[PDB]
Amino acid sequence: FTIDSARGIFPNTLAADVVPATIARFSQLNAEDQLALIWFAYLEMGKTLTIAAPGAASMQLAENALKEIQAMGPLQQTQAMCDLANRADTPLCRTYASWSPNIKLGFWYRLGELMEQGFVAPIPAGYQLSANANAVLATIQGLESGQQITVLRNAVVDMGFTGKRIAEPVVPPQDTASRTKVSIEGVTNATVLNWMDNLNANDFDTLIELFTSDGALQPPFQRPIVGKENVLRFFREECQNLKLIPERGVTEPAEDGFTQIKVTGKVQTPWFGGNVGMNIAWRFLLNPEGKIFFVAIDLLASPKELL
Ligand SMILES: CC1=C(/C=C/C(C)=C/C=C/C(C)=C/C=C/C=C(C)/C=C/C=C(C)/C=C/C2=C(C)C(=O)CCC2(C)C)C(C)(C)CCC1
Repeated sequence: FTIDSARGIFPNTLAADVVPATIARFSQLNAEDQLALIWFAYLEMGKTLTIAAPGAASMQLAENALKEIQAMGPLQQTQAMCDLANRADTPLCRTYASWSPNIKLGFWYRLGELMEQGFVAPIPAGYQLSANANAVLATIQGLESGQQITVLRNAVVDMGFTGKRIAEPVVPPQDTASRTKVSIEGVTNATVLNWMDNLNANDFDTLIELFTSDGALQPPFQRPIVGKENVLRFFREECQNLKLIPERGVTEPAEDGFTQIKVTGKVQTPWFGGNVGMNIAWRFLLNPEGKIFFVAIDLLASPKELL
């Protein structure tokens, strides 16, 4: 096996590829249409989904950029937002690109509050979406909540212009005594259980020791992240305060004393908590010693993809 060939394990797993499909359609749109479409999606979603407040540390890291935009005239505020959507090369776009996803999301969270209040230039009153934009919004509004929030996150992350990396502080791992242990029907594999339990405890230093030196983690609709340095950085930047709720799985032999394990269940992001349960598969390829050579995390097409 190579990392790129391991991508093919459990090929019956039907991923929600409508998500990258919809992001590709979104990316073609006029910048003003991109901003208006997300405004409309965000307003409707907020009627039933409450977004968690951005962390204090995140907001502090975004404060100077938010103040710069708040100080602009309305025309310049709209232009700054269009620059981000267009991935234009500007100082603000380079600052934005240096940020972790959570800082980018917190930035837009605060601009959305200020736009609702009228302190930052809002989407024009009675703005009508382009033909392509109206259809992209219709697609988004027809998706399950877990797919909707993934489209919005991916759209936000893709903005700005690419390097110095700015991320939230890493909260210390959960005290041992208060930690939960997951149970998975059909899976007792210590590596898989330790994966779930250490991620639920934000214990990234214990988690990274489960990998081979050349091992990779593949997040939903992303290329594999390869090697302990890159995987640990990903954990520390993006993987704080998740709740993994694995349900059931299957354990099979693979080539050369390797083991392949597929688990299905749900994950909660701290942005939505129990309000959005994303249907997830984990696909593990373990070496004979039980180290992770490859683990993929897939957003599933529907609840019918759960085992
Ligand atoms: C832009 C914009 C606006 C504001 C937009 C805002 C404010 C959007 C906010 C969106 C948010 C807050 C979305 C959050 C989504 C989070 C997700 C989808 C998280 C998923 C996590 C997963 C699936 C993790 C799974 C993993 C597992 C289980 C592992 O085992 C290993 C690690 C890992 C792979 C990470 C306004 C309105 C102003 C209009 C103008 C433009």
